[PDB]
Amino acid sequence: KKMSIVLAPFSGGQPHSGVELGPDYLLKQGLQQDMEKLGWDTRLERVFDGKVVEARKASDNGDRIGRVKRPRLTAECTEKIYKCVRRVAEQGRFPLTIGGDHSIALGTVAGVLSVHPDAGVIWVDAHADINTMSGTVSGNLHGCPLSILLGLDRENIPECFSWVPQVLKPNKIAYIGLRAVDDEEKKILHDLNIAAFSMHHVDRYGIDKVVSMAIEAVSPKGTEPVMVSYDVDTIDPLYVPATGTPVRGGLSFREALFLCERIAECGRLVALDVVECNPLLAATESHVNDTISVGCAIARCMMGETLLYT
Amino acid sequence: KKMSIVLAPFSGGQPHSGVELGPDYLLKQGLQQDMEKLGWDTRLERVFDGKVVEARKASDNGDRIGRVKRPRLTAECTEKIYKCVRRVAEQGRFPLTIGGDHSIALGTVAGVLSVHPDAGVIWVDAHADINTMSGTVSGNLHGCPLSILLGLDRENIPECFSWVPQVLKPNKIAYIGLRAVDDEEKKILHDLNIAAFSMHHVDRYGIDKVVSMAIEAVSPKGTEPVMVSYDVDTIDPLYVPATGTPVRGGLSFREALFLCERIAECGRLVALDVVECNPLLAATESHVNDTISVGCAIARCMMGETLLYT
Amino acid sequence: KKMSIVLAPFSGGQPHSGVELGPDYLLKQGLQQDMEKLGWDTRLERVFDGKVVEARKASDNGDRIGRVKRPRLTAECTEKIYKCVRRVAEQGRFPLTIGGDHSIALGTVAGVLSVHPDAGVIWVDAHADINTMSGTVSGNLHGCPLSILLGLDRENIPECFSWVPQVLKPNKIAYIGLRAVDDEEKKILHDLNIAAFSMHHVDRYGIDKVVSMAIEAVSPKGTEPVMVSYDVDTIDPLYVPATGTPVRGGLSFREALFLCERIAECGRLVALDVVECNPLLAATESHVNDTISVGCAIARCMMGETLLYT
Ligand SMILES: N[C@@H](CSCC[B-](O)(O)O)C(=O)O
Ligand SMILES: N[C@@H](CSCC[B-](O)(O)O)C(=O)O
Ligand SMILES: N[C@@H](CSCC[B-](O)(O)O)C(=O)O
Ligand SMILES: [Mn+2]
Ligand SMILES: [Mn+2]
Ligand SMILES: [Mn+2]
Ligand SMILES: [Mn+2]
Ligand SMILES: [Mn+2]
Ligand SMILES: [Mn+2]
Repeated sequence: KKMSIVLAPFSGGQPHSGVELGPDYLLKQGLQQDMEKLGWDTRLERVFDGKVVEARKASDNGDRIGRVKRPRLTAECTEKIYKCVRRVAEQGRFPLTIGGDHSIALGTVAGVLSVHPDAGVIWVDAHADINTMSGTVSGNLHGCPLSILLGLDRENIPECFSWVPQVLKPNKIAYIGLRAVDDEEKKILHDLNIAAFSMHHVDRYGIDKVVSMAIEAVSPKGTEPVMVSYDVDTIDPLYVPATGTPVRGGLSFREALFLCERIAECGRLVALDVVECNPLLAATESHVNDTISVGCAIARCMMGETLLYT
Repeated sequence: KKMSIVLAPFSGGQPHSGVELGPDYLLKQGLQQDMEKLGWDTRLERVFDGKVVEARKASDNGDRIGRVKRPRLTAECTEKIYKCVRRVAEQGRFPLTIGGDHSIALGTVAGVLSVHPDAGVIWVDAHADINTMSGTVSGNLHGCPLSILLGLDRENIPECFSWVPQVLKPNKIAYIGLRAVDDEEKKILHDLNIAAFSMHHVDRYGIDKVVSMAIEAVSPKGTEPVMVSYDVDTIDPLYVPATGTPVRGGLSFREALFLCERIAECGRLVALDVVECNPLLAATESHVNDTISVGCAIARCMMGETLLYT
Repeated sequence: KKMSIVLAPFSGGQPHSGVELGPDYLLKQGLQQDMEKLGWDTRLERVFDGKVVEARKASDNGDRIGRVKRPRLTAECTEKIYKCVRRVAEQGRFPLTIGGDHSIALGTVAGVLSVHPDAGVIWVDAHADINTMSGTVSGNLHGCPLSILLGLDRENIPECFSWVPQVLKPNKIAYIGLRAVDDEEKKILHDLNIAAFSMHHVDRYGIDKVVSMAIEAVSPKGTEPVMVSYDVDTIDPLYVPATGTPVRGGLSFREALFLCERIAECGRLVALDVVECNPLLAATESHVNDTISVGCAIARCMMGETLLYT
């Protein structure tokens, strides 16, 4: 029962700067003490200095490729997270990565699937994050990780991303909480028949059935390892206000945590990302604490914490 | 795929004046662009000038019949909406009427059922709006449309309402979201065995089962056209604050829209009313935008918009 | 159909003083008029003066036994509530007790089970309130009533509590809404196999199934009388803000009341406690009204009020 909290304070996948402060805020809330309190032998893994990275991030506007912003910086930092996560998993430890915007999942998923090729991926997000290099309108890379991981539109992916191992297939990723999918992304999920459970399915079937369907969708043999990449904006902005891309009509605080308890319950969780916490994008300090405490709650519930005896 | 957005800026069915500004606010939010964006060939239909109507509304206190307020003005304006909606439906276009208080449904339902006599009616509301002429305590006509449409207490309905065609029967109307029913109304729904699904049923069975039961209740042959008259106060005041009669414990933003997606999904929706938006009864501007954006969201979801590919 | 509203303005079971004002606030909201309006012949029963009790409560810090605070005062006042409630039930009236912190349930449950030994108990709370005398960390007695009622850790219960009749067994108590259970309490519910339905079960099965399971858990013959001890902090703080121990992720306003309607619906409710309303712990006056109105709503729904005809 060993764990490595991989710190990935990266904001190059999007415009707003506060998101790279996420790792520190979670740790200040006592994230590591909570994990140890849950019986986990933990250790921190700093992939790179967030200030040094943000210094180059906010200054280097020339880092572009058409509409795509900061492909170079993102490719570099993401490769490092990949190496770190890959290493943590090979050492037999559970990698719990804290972001940072969702572009870091390019390295986390790559790292985990490199050690666990049969691992399924449950993407908890209000967004599909699967825009292609030539299809993204905003050019914000935190909304394109899955396209790169799946090797879509390879005829347009930069050479600086050639390091990304092609280990994630479309039948091994399932979404939960979708409600702000771009038309290009819609076509993509449809053409590739990717298991996507929107807020419609949650409202229609209830969170429990959706989580079960999501686990089943990526676990054919019913024995595969499972990884969860958790974007906090999946949770309704009234619970998680401090985030870059909030979308109305998300999961309630209860569903957000119940989902974690159901996953932890299956016992095959092998990795977890908690991304998009941005303390700066908070109206009041109650917005900060409410968002950061949610990040730690997700971790605790994912990692074993229950309401009753266990 | 032709549509006519019938503008019905009427507030004579209740005390507060801002409700007649609803049509303009929705259109300012881009309601028509959204409908066209959904592939609808749309056109606007102005039934009457809202300012001219409100001028007479706020001044003519003498327009009364006992407890009943503004029966004359309501009868006149409502007959016009009836003629307009009837015309739009005969022209083969989908009439999407924006209010305005709910007294406008006297003309919308009358107009639609006059062209589609087998059409079922789903009344989404926190209230039953079925008080009789001699039974209403407030005298606000927006809470009596269904009594007049059903021909209840005819022995007390004014001659100025004699224009209302008797085309709606009790087994063709189903409620969703009820939670503020007057005792007289309770007796009525019971005696007439009207399909009424309260917040109790939503809490008990879930929104999906309730919508299904509501569609089935008014669609015996399973092929009848369906009309939805949507009062925004059905949605909990914390999502739709700018409204005249808010009632605690309503539908969540998600259920409010999921209901629309389920209806649009059956493919037999033939008309839609979106009523009771009152921008003036908003604490802040965030209350206005939150309420008006909800009105447009209902329209989009009712008219075909989905979270995933379709 | 006779009822006695037992007033129990006690705050000695916890630190904050405003909770003893609950009874008065509910009554000011028209609690008694509501009950009579529901056809109940009601009468008030004042067990003791709240000011006199609070005067001694806030001054006598010496009233302690280790970590346990105010065991003497709590034992005395609680015995009185026991005598009063026992009397009301013997007179054939329904005892609706208003608190006051939850330590008053030591007298209410004792009083009711003394007349109805087969009565089941449904404890609606975010907390288990079953800490033992020697196991409580805070020493606040409102979090220990069930341990004393069940006769747990009797080897450590003070003589001033020897008056408590041992009439409640572990298979006759079922919880609903748990989400802040102490580790010692967890072990206890597990070892005694007490039916405990946490927010997990509500999120997993829905409120309706949970209420049904709770009623079944304490009603083996399916004919036993049922008593509900309702702690308002079970409801999410965003609906019930004015309370001493709010916990995030509670029941929605709708579930909180639906639960009441389902219970009232079985027809075997024999007693009800509505505890922990503290008007002083309110940010604004809207926090007060929102909390107090909830208390009265619980009463109305428990006592027969429905959304439709009945
Ligand atoms: N469709 C948008 C969404 S980006 C969402 C990023 B994330 O899911 O990590 O908040 C885009 O491509 O900019
Ligand atoms: N029972 C009330 C309710 S009026 C409700 C109007 B509407 O449902 O359109 O907000 C009355 O008769 O005044
Ligand atoms: N575990 C805490 C909880 S006390 C809860 C009291 B009440 O459920 O009535 O709000 C303790 O022993 O102080
Ligand atoms: Mn994301
Ligand atoms: Mn997102
Ligand atoms: Mn209405
Ligand atoms: Mn209404
Ligand atoms: Mn309690
Ligand atoms: Mn409690």
